[PDB]
Amino acid sequence: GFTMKYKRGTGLWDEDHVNDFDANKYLSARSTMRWYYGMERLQTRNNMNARRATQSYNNNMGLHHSGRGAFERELERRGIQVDKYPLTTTTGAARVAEMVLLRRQELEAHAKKAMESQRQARRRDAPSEWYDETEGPLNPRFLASMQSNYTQVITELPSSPVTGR
Amino acid sequence: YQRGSWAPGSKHQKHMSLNPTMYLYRFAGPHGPGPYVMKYWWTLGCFPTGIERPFRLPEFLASYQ
Amino acid sequence: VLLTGRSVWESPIDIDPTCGGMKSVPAHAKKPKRYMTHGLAEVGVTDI
Amino acid sequence: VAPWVPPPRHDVKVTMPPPPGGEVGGSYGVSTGYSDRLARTPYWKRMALSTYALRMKENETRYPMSPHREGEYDLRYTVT
Amino acid sequence: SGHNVIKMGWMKIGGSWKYSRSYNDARRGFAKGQWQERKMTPRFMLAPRVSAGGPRNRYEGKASFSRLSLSKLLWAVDTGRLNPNETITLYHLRNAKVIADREVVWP
Amino acid sequence: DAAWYEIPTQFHTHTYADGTPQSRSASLAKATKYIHGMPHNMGQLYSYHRPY
Amino acid sequence: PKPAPRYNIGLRPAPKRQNVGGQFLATQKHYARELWYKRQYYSTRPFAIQKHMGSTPRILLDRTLWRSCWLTKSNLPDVNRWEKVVNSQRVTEDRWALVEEDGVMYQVNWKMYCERLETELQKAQDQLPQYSFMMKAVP
Amino acid sequence: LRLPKVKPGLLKGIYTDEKIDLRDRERLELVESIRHPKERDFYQDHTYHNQWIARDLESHQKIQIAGRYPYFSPDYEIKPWIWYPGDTVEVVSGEGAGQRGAIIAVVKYKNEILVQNVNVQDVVIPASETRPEQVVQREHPISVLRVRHVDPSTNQLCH
Amino acid sequence: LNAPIGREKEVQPGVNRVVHDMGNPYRRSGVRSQRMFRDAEKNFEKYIRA
Amino acid sequence: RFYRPLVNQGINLWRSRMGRLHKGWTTWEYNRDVIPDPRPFPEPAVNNYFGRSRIWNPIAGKIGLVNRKAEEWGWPHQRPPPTGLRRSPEYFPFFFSRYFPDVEVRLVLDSVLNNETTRPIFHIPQDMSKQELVNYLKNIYNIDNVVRIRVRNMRGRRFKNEVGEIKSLPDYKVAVVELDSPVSIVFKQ
Amino acid sequence: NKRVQPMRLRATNNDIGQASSLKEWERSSDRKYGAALAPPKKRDFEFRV
Amino acid sequence: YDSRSSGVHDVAPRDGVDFMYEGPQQVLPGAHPLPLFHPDNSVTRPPVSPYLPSPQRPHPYFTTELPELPHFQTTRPIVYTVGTMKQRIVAPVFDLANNVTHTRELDPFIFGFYPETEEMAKNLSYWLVRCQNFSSKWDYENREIWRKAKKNWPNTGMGMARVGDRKNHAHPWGAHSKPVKPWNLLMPTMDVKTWSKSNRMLVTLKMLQGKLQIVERLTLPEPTQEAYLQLCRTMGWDVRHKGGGALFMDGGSRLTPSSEYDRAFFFGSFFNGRNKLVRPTLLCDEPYDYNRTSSKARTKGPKGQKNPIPINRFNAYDALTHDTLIITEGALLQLEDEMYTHKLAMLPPHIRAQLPERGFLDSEVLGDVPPALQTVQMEAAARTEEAEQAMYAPYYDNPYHPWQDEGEASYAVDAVEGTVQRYIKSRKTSWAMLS
RNA sequence: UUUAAUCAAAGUUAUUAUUAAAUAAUAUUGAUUUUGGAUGAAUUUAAUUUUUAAUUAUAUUUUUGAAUUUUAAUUUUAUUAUUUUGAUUUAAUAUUUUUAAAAUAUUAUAUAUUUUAGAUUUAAAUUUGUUGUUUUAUAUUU
RNA sequence: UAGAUGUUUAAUGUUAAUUAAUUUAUUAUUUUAAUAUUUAAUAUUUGUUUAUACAAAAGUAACUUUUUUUGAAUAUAAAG
Repeated sequence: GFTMKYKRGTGLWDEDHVNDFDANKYLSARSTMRWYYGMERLQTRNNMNARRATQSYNNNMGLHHSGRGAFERELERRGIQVDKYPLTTTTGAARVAEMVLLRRQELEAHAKKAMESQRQARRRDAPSEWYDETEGPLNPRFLASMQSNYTQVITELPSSPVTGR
Repeated sequence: YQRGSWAPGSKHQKHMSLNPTMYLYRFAGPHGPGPYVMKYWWTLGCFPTGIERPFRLPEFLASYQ
Repeated sequence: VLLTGRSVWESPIDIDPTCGGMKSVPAHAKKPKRYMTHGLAEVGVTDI
Repeated sequence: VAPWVPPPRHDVKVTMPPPPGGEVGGSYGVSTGYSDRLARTPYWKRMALSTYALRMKENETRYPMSPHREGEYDLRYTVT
Repeated sequence: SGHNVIKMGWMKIGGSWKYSRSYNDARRGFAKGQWQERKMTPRFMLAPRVSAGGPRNRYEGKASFSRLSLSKLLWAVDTGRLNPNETITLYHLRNAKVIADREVVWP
Repeated sequence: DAAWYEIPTQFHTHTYADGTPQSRSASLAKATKYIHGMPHNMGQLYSYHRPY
Repeated sequence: PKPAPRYNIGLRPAPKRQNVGGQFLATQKHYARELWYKRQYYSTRPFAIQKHMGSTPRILLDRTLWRSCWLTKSNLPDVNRWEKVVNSQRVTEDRWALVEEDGVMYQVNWKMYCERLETELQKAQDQLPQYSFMMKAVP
Repeated sequence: LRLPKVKPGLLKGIYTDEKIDLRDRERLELVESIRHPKERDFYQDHTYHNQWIARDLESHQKIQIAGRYPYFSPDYEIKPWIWYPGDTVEVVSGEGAGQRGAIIAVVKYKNEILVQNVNVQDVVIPASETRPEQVVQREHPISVLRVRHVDPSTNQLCH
Repeated sequence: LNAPIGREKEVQPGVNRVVHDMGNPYRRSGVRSQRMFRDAEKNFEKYIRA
Repeated sequence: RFYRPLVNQGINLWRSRMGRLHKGWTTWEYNRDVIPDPRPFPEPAVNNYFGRSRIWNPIAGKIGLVNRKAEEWGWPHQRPPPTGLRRSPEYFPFFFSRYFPDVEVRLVLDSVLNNETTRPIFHIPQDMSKQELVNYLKNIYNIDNVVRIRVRNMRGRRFKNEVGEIKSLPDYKVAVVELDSPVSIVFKQ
Repeated sequence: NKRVQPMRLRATNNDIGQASSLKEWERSSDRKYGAALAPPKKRDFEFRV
Repeated sequence: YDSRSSGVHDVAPRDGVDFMYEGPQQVLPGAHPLPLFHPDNSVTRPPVSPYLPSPQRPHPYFTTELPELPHFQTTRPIVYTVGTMKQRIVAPVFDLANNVTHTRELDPFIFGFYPETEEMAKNLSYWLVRCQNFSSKWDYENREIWRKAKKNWPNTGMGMARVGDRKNHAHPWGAHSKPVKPWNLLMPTMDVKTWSKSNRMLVTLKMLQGKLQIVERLTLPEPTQEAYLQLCRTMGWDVRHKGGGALFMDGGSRLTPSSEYDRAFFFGSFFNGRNKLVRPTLLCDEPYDYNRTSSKARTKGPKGQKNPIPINRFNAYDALTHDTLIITEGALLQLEDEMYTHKLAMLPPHIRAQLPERGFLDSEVLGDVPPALQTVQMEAAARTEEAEQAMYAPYYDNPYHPWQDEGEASYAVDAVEGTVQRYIKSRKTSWAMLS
């Protein structure tokens, strides 16, 4: 009946507008793949039947499988374009995805060079007031990460509090 | 009619209208085959009602095998 | 096989896993092909 | 059993499928027409055996009327 | 986790049912509806009904507008939802979320 | 994924270790007589309902 | 959004069909106890066997049930062992017993602790001048 | 799993030195005579209902017969067969975890193995009036699910 | 019976004990569900080794 | 939408008039459309009895032919044999019968042991008549001193295996062939 | 639900609106905004049955 | 109660594990003057944070630019709201080599929304019921038992009970008259108000505890599972099944945001432990239900919203069953973008009227600002849409220039037909609507 | 040999299993062996009706005597469904069960706590001139 | 002793984030279907003596090797 067919294949990802009422608050790592291969399946398994339908249906109504008939077969021969708005196609939008992927790979390349500048500019060896713990102690399992910034050993705090010098 | 339970090995009286029995001479009770239904199991071969089936296996794995 | 300790490869008994079921199965029976099947068979996930 | 299932009623066209029965003399009950010979015939073939002048002459429409039953509505496009 | 035995109050499960007669009637959905009052005839049987349609019969075509306060409008042009430069119509109100769309019914 | 068996392992085999289907079903019924009956290796059965 | 009907929060098992409860409260299935080990109302709780009622188990030992019944051939492979989980590793140490001492309790091998009793008792009785003899099924 | 498990007659409590079951076959003349001569039991030779109908087994009966002969399932063997006579294999788990011994024979349809000196038991040989009761030690078929191969170089686990 | 990924010797000690595998619940299912999970014990080793 | 029937009579409560009876069984609720099972449950069409009164089912099956199709000629693949050949003594299944008979004439060793008997006894299949047997002794064993052949169509012997599953030995026939000469068997003694 | 009030006797415009104003109805162009209360569309003059 | 007065503890110590009490000078394992069910120190659940959470410093992070590493700003400017923390939240982002490259502000709207329990409950209460197999909750009914229809005995003359057609719950074959079928249950509804608001107060609690950590990239250099488990040892993600594990919101790098994961990581992200991987958004779709009135009586599945939240979103059950939250900087940008138009409409008017001054409302469409850094997919769709901005030129139905002629129309009412028609230079351009 | 007679039963049993139920949208001339057998009518189930086809609203309106709401995007995906992971996940889990353990108060009659006495409606429902109606329960476990 | 003026269950309980002593608060008087009593030291059973005709339907708990005819095929015991 009415079930909103105009929303099924209209999600951003492939997991929305689909009743997965059979969920489980802990899906094992084997049972998460299957949930992805599942939600990934009933979008192709869904339409790959609605394509087989409408192509096998035109073959029986006497048209081109795509939906073209006699007239819109001639126009393409005359050189006239037949459809009003030719929407960007597979080779079109799977080519734009090679733009915003290629400048970012070049923007993220040069960002290596701009990060090294503003990181080898302000490159102290004694940390500033952030090295205080007059309020709250420090996380020694984190100091192992700031250590690669300076040379002076931040990874050694005395058992007494650190005034932050 | 039907004073006890509905199983064939029940305890009180019954009737053949409500709970029509098959006439089973002697079958095994709920606690196992007593020494009366085994006098057949070693002579007749199977329990005398005919309905039960003679699983003579673990004796065959006792003697022959 | 226990007494001597010999080897045996093919089962000595012709089991019928149908128990007289194939008397009702046409000799041309063979399962169809199902596309886009569900399960992690086509992807052998030895990692998890 | 049936040796030689009979063919459809009026498959005279080469591209469009035959009209439903009754219209051409048969049993009412379907609003479509399906020529298995037409479908199994591929596209490059179905377009081969015709010309543009002819394709526009069997795609021909009579929508408010029937092309076979004179004075009768198109029982392909009726409710039943 | 209790039983609202009428005329007796909340009662424990497993409690006393001796005094829950009319409660076993309400649960069964069975409605006597004070029908033992045969003697006193209610306004129902004696109320002349005007208007073979009804007192407020909203027949098709009846021009029953949905009320929009004017003070709700002047509050949304200084809040900033409505631009007083432009001819304010029904499209903005719906889009400025001034009024919901459940309010708007013909006319 | 054609790997999934297109003839079920539950179906009684062709019984033809030669390498070809032996009469398909036709002949399992002839050899199921050999199953519902008694096999050839069969030695002394133990039960008290015995053939002779 | 009317708040969610979390009756049995999780993760206590489901109720059993009271005279009270919403149309949404999912009770337990008819003819199915809610406390699995309470078959017989006075059934004592099992020792180290908790049926993983719930989602797929994170770590599943061999002595814990999961859509199954108990089976000494599969739920307990070697009774001389005792499987644990140390650092998320299903390790199987030795089984012991809390035998007695001068006033301390020190663990000794649970296979060795039972080799004595199987013998020290069997060697206790056989040197008792009797002849115990039960004849079963007197007609 | 909580308290020790010893011989079933010692802490259980009813300790007999010789149990006798009278429902056996050997003791038939002992019971068939103990009961009175006035206790007549009919259907000694013929049963009442028709017994040549085919019938199933008790619920508990199958449960015992399915565990004994599991290979009657379709394709009980191990999908590739990698265990062969003469292989160099070590056990892994269960009884005697870690012994090394070469296969001598394989029972393929059962997913098990006969391996030298591992899981050896005494195959008693009951005999008729000619030979006395003979006992023979003999290692036993062990499942291939609990053995792995001795790699001729690394001598470790190796599929 | 737990300690961070480096302090793995300092647990409550035990007796003769050998880590069998990780209790991946699918070890119970048929061998084709144990042909998966084959290397998941190998891979997990060097994750807790420093 | 369907709108459920309604059963709360009160202020209106006048089903006596327009109210058509809706006590008519509630088809809408059971709408799960998969047939229930017939209350007198038809047994499986397999014959369970196995004793000496095992009758033969006359009703002609369906898959029976569809397997005897593929066993005289590959049915779904190979084309049907022309009927002139199909209904001929050269139709292979009949061809392999006039030149490759397949019978089993099992003489009971018990009959002619150390004794001397002029009437041996044969466990011949049930299809073989009296004449068909004499022509089988005279042509294959060259025994050509038969006088009269009797027939005792005996049903095969039942038994139950160790588990207790009913089995049977294929039916046979007992043909007391009256020989002309006393024949015995010299059991080595 | 102590929250809600009694459903009124006669319909109100918010009830006639909220009924067909849910998300699930957002595309039901006809019958939206109380089309069943307006006078009908002037039907075609070449209309026939 | 207080039965079992003896026989609990054997009156003896254990061998080498029992210690008597020395005195009040030494400290026992576990003792703490607060009721803690999951007792944790900074060794078992070590928070990955500069400082250690405290009542003094409002959050275990920098509240001021440390000048020994560059400072990044958020993508969208930050305005403080009701539940915001009202203080800067500068969080050092990390590198896959377990370093601290740069420091970055965090939007107080998302990461500084001070938590409340009466709302994170609605997040959990929703999950514990949504994350639930309904179809398993199927029991038989009275009318599915297949028994005789007649009273199984005449109710009077028999010495039995007054019962007919015994197929009821009292019997070991009957079933409940009103049993629990799947479609009777409830999938609760959950709008965008109380989903976002709940979720944003969970990524704040994950900060206030110190279990928050922004990461540059989450790509594995190769799609194996070794590179995953090795990535956690160096970066320090205890992900063993028992020890507390990480939660991986994934959105790609800073310059290359991507709503979908990285096939390298996605394939290596599968490991049987306390690891999760969620979509890089906190908002969710608007709840609808079509079978709201049992209209489709062939349906299976609970009453209520027929648009449930997919399991791989960020919820409140795996927000706490996985202790460490691991956000990528690509995920950050998307959170600040989708929540942007949300925090602005949630401001008072007098304050919403100052945003166009403070550079909050620089519309990438009116050209008043170059286009902001957008997700790889959502920019791809902006290059497509910009590309075809020309094909609608010759038609009067153009969507970018709609109603080109609303200045020359000359509306004319006629009283023979019910028509108000408009003419564009004496030529009728209205369209009689077809039926 | 004397027992004056009486008085008690508490708290454990082997050896074998993977089946049910709901869920999944990819089959289909009837489940239980070889038709007719004359070469022929055995083996026929068809007809414009809520039908193995199963319907997103609260308004109006027929006697207000109960009835009840319209394409959602036109071959687009609410579709009648199982598989080389014990198919998947959830929910449920059992007999053949065959097992089995001990000397305190009294001794001329009123009912357990041992100082010896004292103390007694079996419950539930039913009965609102019957609280005291005239039914129900052997006990055990589910 | 003890909150209070007396009828809407208490629970992270081996964290359904656990792994060797949980010693899990848990049971509906009756309508259920299984067992166990009590009637029960019981009622009823209890096998030393009578007079022989054939079909069919009826069963087939059932076996057969042993003489069916000079008919080819078929079938020769048994309840209600």
